[PDB]
Amino acid sequence: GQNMRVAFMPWNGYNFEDSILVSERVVQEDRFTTIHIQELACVSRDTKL
Amino acid sequence: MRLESVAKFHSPKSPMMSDSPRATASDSLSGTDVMAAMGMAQSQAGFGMAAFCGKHELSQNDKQKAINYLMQFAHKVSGKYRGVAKLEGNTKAKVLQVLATFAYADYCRSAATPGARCRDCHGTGRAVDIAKTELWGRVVEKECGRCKGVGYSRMPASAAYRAVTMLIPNLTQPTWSRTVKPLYDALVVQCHKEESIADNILNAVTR
DNA sequence: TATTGAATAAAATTGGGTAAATTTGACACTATAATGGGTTCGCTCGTTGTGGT
RNA sequence: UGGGAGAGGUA
Ligand SMILES: [Zn+2]
Repeated sequence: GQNMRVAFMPWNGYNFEDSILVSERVVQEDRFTTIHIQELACVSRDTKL
Repeated sequence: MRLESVAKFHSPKSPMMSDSPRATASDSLSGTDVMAAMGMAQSQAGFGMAAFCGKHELSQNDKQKAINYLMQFAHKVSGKYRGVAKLEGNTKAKVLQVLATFAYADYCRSAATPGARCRDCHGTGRAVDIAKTELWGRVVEKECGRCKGVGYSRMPASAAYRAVTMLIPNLTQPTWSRTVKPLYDALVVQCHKEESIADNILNAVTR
C-alpha cells in the first residue's frame, strides 16, 4: 500500500463508526488506483444446423 | 399481425432445447418492454387487450374486465333495440349482464374450450379424402364434414335465451330473435372490433 | 298503422355406430470352454422408537 | 440459458 498522512480526530461525523475521510489529493495523485485485467472468451462451436 | 406475440410472451420461462443460445441484442424486442408497451397502450385500447387476454386464457382475471367493458358498451348502446329499451333499471342491468357474459363466452369459444372440439377432425377441420389419394397418388385434404371446416362446435345463441327466460319469463323465441338477439350479435361484433383496434394500437406503439 | 306468438322448414348439432385403414409392439440376427461383488470410521447432541433380563 | 457440488472470502 501507500504511506498516508493520517490525523486522528473526529471530522463532522464523516468518520463515525470505522469510516475513513480521504482528501482529494489522494484521488488526484492516483495513489490507490489499481489496474484490473479481465478476460472474455468467445467460442465458435459446431452447431448441428 | 402483432398481438399474438404478446400472448407468447405471457407464459412462464420455457426451457430451450437447441445449440448456442442468447443472441444478446435488440433484434426484435425483449420480454419486459413488450409488457411495458402493453402498459403504454392501455390508456386507449384497453377493451381489446382485456378481451384478448381473457379469450386466450392468459391472465384469467381480465375476463371480468372484458365483461365489464362489454356491459358498459351495452349500457351505452341499448337505446336502439326495442326489446331492451323499455325495461326498468336493475332488470335491464341484469339482462345486460347475462347477455354480456354469454356474448363474451361466445367470443371466447374456440377449439380449446373444454367440450367443444370436433369429434372427427380433432380441431384441425381438415381430413384426408382417400379416393382422391387413390386416384391421384399424392396425399390430398378436404373439409371435415362433421365440423364443416371450422374445427369446433359453435356456441348456440339459445343458451343466453334459456338463461334470460329464467328472469324474463314472458319473452318467447320469436321476439328474442326479433328485438334482443341483434344486441347479442352487436356485442360479439364489438368484441372483435375492440380486439382489432387494440392490435392496431399495439402495432402503432411497438413500431 | 305496427308487433308478436304459434307454427314451421331448413340447417347445425349430437350420440351412436361401423367398415376400413393403420398403428403398435414385439421380434430378430446362434455353439471349444468359460460357473459367487467392491463398498467404511474425529462425523457432536438431543429425541424417539425398537428391541432386549 | 440455468441446475448441483467443492473451495475460499465479507458482515
Ligand atoms: Zn371437424
